[PDB]
Amino acid sequence: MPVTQEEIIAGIAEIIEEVTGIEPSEITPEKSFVDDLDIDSLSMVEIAVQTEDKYGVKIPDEDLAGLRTVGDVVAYIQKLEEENPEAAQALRAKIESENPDAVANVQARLEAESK
Repeated sequence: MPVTQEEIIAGIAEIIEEVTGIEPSEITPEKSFVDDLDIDSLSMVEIAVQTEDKYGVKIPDEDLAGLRTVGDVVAYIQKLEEENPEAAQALRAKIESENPDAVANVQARLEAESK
């Protein structure tokens, strides 16, 4: 009934495909708002303008500033209400020590394109 995961994952993802024009299934709770989206706070600002409307969730700038990932963009919602008084849907290694990824290897093996 309330705003669930698939809600902020499917509901938003869909919206994201409107502002950023990104794929729905592409959007995941592992996003970083930018690190992933790479659209910046420009489009993201819209996705919210919608999500915060379509449903009416509370995610003002005062919070949009903290929101780092979907899990955070979600918690801020549910948390506000009362669903999972733990951390959010992703956390898996101490609260404070949040990490919506679950790394398990090394990096520094990526490249780039550049104009």
